[PDB]
Amino acid sequence: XXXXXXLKYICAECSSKLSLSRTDAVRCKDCGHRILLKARTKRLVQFEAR
Amino acid sequence: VSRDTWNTKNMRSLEPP
Amino acid sequence: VKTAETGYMSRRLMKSLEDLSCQYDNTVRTSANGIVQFTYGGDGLDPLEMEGNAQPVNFNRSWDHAYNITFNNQDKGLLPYAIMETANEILGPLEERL
Amino acid sequence: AGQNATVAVMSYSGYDIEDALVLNKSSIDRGFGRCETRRKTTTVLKRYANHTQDIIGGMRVDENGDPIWQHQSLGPDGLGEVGMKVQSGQIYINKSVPTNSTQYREAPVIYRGPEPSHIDQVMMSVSDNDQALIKVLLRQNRRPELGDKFSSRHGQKGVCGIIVKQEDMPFNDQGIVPDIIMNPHGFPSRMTVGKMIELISGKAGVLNGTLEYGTCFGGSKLEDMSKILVDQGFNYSGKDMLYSGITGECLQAYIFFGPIYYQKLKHMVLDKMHARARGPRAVLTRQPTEGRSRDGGLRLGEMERDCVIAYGASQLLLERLMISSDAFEVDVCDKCGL
Amino acid sequence: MSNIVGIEYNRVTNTTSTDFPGFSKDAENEWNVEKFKKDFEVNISSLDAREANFDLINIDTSIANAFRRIMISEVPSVAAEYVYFFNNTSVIQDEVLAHRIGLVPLKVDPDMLTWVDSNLPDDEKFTDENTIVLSLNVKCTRNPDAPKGSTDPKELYNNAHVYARDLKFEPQGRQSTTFADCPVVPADPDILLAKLRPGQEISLKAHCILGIGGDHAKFSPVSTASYRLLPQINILQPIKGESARRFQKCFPPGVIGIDEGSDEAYVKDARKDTVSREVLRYEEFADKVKLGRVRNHFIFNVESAGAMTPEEIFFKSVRILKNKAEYLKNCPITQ
Amino acid sequence: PDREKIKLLTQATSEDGTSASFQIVEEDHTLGNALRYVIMKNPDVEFCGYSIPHPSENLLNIRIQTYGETTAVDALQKGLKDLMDLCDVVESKFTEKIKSM
Amino acid sequence: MIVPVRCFSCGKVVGDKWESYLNLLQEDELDEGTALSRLGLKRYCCRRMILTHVDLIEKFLRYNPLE
Amino acid sequence: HYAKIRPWRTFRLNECVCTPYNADFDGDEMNLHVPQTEEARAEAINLMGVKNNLLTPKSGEPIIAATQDFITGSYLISHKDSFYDRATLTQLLSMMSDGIEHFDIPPPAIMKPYYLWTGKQVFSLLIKPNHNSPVVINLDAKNKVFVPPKSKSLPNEMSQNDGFVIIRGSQILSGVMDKSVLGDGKKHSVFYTILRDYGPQEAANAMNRMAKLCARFLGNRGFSIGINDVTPADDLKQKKEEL
Amino acid sequence: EVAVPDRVAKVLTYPEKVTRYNRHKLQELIVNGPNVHPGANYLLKRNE
Amino acid sequence: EIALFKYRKARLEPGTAIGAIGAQSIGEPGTQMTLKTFHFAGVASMNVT
Ligand SMILES: [Mg+2]
Ligand SMILES: [Zn+2]
Ligand SMILES: [Zn+2]
Ligand SMILES: [Zn+2]
Repeated sequence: XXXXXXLKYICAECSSKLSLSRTDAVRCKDCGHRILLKARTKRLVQFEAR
Repeated sequence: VSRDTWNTKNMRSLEPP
Repeated sequence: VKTAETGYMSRRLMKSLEDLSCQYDNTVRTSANGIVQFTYGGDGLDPLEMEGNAQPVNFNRSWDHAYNITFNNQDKGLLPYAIMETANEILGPLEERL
Repeated sequence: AGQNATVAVMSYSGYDIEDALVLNKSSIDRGFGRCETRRKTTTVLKRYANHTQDIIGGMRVDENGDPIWQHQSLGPDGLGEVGMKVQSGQIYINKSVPTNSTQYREAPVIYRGPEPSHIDQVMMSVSDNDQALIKVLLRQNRRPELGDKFSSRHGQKGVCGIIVKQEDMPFNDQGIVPDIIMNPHGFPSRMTVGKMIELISGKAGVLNGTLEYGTCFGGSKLEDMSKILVDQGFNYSGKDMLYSGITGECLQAYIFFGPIYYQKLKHMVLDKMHARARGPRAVLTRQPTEGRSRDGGLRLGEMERDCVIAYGASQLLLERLMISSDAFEVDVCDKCGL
Repeated sequence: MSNIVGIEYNRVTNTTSTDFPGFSKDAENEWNVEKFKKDFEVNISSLDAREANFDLINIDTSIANAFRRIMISEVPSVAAEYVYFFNNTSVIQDEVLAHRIGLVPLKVDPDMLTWVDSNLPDDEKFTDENTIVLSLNVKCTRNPDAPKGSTDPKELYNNAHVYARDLKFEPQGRQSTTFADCPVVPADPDILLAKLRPGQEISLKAHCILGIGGDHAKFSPVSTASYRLLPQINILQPIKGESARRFQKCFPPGVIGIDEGSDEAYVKDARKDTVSREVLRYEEFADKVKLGRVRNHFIFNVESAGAMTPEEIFFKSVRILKNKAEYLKNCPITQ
Repeated sequence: PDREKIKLLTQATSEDGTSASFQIVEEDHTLGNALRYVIMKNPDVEFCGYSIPHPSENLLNIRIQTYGETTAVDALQKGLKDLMDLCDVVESKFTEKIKSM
Repeated sequence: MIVPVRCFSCGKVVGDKWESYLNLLQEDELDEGTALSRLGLKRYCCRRMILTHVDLIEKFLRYNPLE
Repeated sequence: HYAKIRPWRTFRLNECVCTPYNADFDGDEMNLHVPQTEEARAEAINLMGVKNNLLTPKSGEPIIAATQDFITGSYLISHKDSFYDRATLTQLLSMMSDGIEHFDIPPPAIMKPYYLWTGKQVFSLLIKPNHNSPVVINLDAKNKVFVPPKSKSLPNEMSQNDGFVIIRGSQILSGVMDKSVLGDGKKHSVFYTILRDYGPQEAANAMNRMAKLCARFLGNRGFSIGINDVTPADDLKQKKEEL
Repeated sequence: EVAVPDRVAKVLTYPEKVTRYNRHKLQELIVNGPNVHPGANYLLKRNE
Repeated sequence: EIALFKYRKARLEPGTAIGAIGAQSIGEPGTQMTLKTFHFAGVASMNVT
């Protein structure tokens, strides 16, 4: 027995999940905040514990 | 304490890989 | 200030003396083959090879080294005139060569 | 900005001469001197007179449906995924520019780094003039290595000259080992007695449980710190008797031994190492570029030229100056010198 | 001199063994067991689950330091090596958190795991005999409660702190039976790994393998293993009166005492002595005392991180030294 | 049959042995110092010392010069046997004190 | 940021001592020295790891972007 | 220089050659050039080579020689209070070489009650390890701190300290190994005399032995500076005050 | 001598011409290639 | 023999860039002397450059 291993946006103001459409706007839908952050990717990231 | 743990157990890590 | 003015005199003198080199007839000449010194330092001696006080040989160290390297208790010391005889057998051919 | 390194002021291993430091491996392993770099890259999806704008379309794949290597950490939007490692050659902003600013010439933002980075922030926004603004923050965890620069608040800087294993380090009666070994020859000429007083004050401070003071024209008095050291069982002067790590014998000198505040300076050899064989040359001079970022070559100046002439190395002069900088096979007329 | 390290006011003397033939005209001190066997002695002072203190008596510095070095750097232990992050929305960076998890010492006894072969493929390197898999799934949420406004975070939120004990042992393959009676837990379960606010989560798995303290500090089994020579204080002439009390103050509390009746200061317990050589700075006791350390009497203190007992660590170090000598002996010498 | 562990350095070797340098890879001060001590405890050995020529390499160079009674290889083999015996004595005494406690 | 798991010098586990040291200082208030000695931090390197640590993570968490 | 490929990211140089470069390992950077032709390569290594340039051309004085910790380690070895038994002596000689050099062990300076070698014998073996070594050095030198003998008629080696170095047949018969006899600027240097009599290769061999020996010896001997080293004694307080 | 990082040794090359004396060595360096340090980065053929 | 051999060795070799060497030999020690006039305290001489 062996082993293997082991477009969401966040408004910088209200911390809400957003989905940016194709060429709509770059603003939050809840507040008017104009700064959006990519949420952490879903895929696996492997780090050497050193 | 006062136990000879090394005699009881057959070691494996200690041998060189 | 020193780091600003580092390599100023070096560069200036480099432009002055850059082309001077020793020739195969023991002369120092310009690139225009003009004689600056008929012999370097009036001596012909390289300052990189001076072991004395700007003199080519350190006589005291050389004598001690020779004594130690050729030492043998089973050896005969020359009489004071015989030391000069050996010295004048070596030197004197080279003295009359010149 | 710094860490309290356990410091032993002693000559050691011969890699600590002329200000070089001896760093303890396994102090580094436990996080001593660890730091991260964070760098920002800004792009603007600008707008154009012909009612056109740039795009971030991308993340193309190969036959299997698997993303190509250059797009390995990209994500559907064409902006490098947050959390993913980006290696040298990989794309983290997929900027396409119109060919007639319909068709889009690729202008991807490539990561060109000797060491891999990680994407920790991707900020999508607009600037005051209405047009999209992209910022991607790349973080790079750094582990101290040979040539990394440290300083001790007293002007005694110096690079890491060797990283030795903990067992090779000298140890005291309690098994404490230095995190850093500061060579004792840096003291007599620089005359930083404040560094010694700081070592003793910090040692008495940790033993007593109190942060001490080194305030100018004042601070914690040396005799009071000595009293604390003696009351705790240590020598008043801060010199513990140590055992050699490599032999185990008592060192014949008592070693000045205690905590010193150390700063890791921004100057890290990872950002300084540069090597050019052949690369870009200037369009005008046909000579190697002048920038470490532009893979530039190292200038051989007039003073180095003077040194090489003084050596009388004519062929080396030719090789360094003409052949390996700019050698041009010209055609020269023998009638007109043109 | 003669087996005693001299502790002077400005130097340390007589630190080398001088127990070999060719030290003196009497080519004595040739090696032989049945002389070393009868002179060598072990006196154990204390034993815990995490600390031991014993005296290797009548042994050379090279051998004692060989054991110490082996314990620190060459005795294998188990620590997390690779951390796979499914989700990490805390302020602590992924690699910082991974390094911390690596520094968490696991209570898995080595010799339950085999060394990982790194020549194998990545898909074929980790097995149920090579690896311990620890997961960590924490999501921080606001406490559905209402205590005093702006109180300590332990009750404003849920899972506001991530401890090492939150690392869960995940048996793989046949470890479900091998480790059924000794489940893998942190040696120190209150180790604070990360602090997170509501909406932040840390999801990961960590592969833990055998390693060597020389390869990385996290693998070292001892939070410190070291020794020290046995202090020796020789009161050359009687000290009496208040001068005896000052002499007593020059040393830690229990080291020397004042005899009742004689009022002379005598060495009560030199083991408790730290050699600060405070007495060697007063010029009153300059010729009334000699400080020293017995050069072949080593007071070992071995405090274990927690994966194995300190006496086991020391025995493993002696066995490692013997094994490397024997491996060299068996190896043929190549031109 | 490990053919890479311990090598004999021929440039450092004399005629008829009695003086030889051995190169031992994957070794450091730990084995070097104990081995040197045990080897010096041999009457025929006139010279023993090791050196790790560079920290970058896991390599140890141990030099043995003897008088004519034995060769450096024999002194090395005896040193390894004696180190094994010493560690065996240490093991027995320590396990006995553990059992007694 | 957050307290190191291990003393940089000895390697002793000090990461399980930060909350208990804070509690010893705040509740049943003691001196820093006595609080450090009550936790078994005898070596001065281990004492340094706790005495000089600046708990910046608690400040960094005031800027939580996922509130 | 001859390139030596190594794992880390720095150019590394032996500290003896820091003086010609005026380099001090505090973030100093240096430039490496690879000549690309056979002619340039030969010119570089034969005219600009380190062994061919142990002396400065401005005065002929050595410029590549022992630097600080090397000087101090040499001083601490040759200090008149240094004695070594056979085991310590041979370990020192193995450190000095790589363990790949044969040493002819001389008779000990002290034969009773114990067999002990002085540190000057250690350095004599550094200059000339075995009888196959051609380096036979004879040298007289005044150490940088030379107090004269008690009598104006005594020879200089009778200095009240080890202020005078006598070397006869590669044997150091008096005097500590100071900067004046292992460093720069003096033509009575040990390495200068080795150079002038036997060539750059042997001079560099001796310098390499000294560098390796000091680099291993000082760490295991111990040499530290402390507050007590710069604390004035209590009498000097009163003396300086009234003075 | 000077210690040179293997990282810069893998970019700083020397243009060694193949003779009857070093052909086997240069073939081995070519096989190692641009990434294994005792390797080679470029080959200039005789008649190209 | 030693003295004569050393005297022969001392002779300046033809081809030497002795002018450039002299330039650096006169301009190197100059790179350690102050541009402004500093004098030992108590000399009280004429303010000579
Ligand atoms: Mg510098
Ligand atoms: Zn919003
Ligand atoms: Zn024409
Ligand atoms: Zn500690």
